[PDB]
Amino acid sequence: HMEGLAGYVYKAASEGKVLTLAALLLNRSESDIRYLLGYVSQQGGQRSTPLIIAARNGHAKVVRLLLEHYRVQTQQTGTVRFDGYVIDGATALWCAAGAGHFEVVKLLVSHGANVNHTTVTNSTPLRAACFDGRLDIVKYLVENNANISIANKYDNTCLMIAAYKGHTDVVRYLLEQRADPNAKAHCGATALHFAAEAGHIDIVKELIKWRAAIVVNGHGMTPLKVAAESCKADVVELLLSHADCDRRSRIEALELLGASFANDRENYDIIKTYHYLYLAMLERFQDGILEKEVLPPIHAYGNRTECRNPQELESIRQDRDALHMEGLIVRERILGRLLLGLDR
Repeated sequence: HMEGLAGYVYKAASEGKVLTLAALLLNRSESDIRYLLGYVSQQGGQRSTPLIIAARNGHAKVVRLLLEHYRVQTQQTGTVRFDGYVIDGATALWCAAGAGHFEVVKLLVSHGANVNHTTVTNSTPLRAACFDGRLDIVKYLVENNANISIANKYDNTCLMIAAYKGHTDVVRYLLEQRADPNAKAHCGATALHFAAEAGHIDIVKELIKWRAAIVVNGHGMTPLKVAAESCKADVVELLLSHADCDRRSRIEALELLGASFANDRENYDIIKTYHYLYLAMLERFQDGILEKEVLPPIHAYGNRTECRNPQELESIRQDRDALHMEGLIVRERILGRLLLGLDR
């Protein structure tokens, strides 16, 4: 039984016991150190080589040993367990970058591991390290020719996942490295969409600073409408502060923002509801006008209709009932998810 010996070796690698591993592989036949260091054994559903899981668990001494002395190849791919599910066709360098083991990454890059290997989902190592928010790993790979352009299966860039996750420090680094702020996913979303839904106000500032374009979603959502719908009001004020559809869409955002303060118990603030709906209402009546193409009264909302004149809306600064309804009609009139590729 030799596969048993391959199992002892694997247990050593994943546990970091670099001395007990060193004894295992010492005085072996070349056909054997090759079999032993290649045997892809399963720790559950996780198919991995001793190099891979050693790098994944962060045992830099076990990695240095397998590389410096036993000439193991840095192209071995396996399926590794991250955050509960399994990720397929991951190299050792990918697991290290995704787990934040810097020394192991510098070890692997040093020994020539492809910095632009791609997971079955087309996830570069640089991508997995932006999901982590480890800037020093991101910098290191970007410096060692990690291509910032390689997006995943759903065309979701490193700059996107870094912005969706909140890591403002690496969004700046990616932008500084001239990362395209105006890339799109399958759905049409840009990095500004993901930063806006989640409410990352410093990131939204960074994207704008780097000439991020206000683009229409495939679904018809500008980052203003996502910020509005997601009730991230402080983000809307920042996006309203720049060149954006002088009035027509500038009001759409205000009404959807005010409506979205009534369509959830997360915010449910009816003072904020009136505040934005009425400011939107004043904005329509400026010239000699942007009239409301109000829809027929919905059978659900009794017989209520959308206020078309400020006085019609001024009559409901009280009566939080006829605002709740007003909140639901205003949302339904403007609207009637696209968050798929946001994993490692």
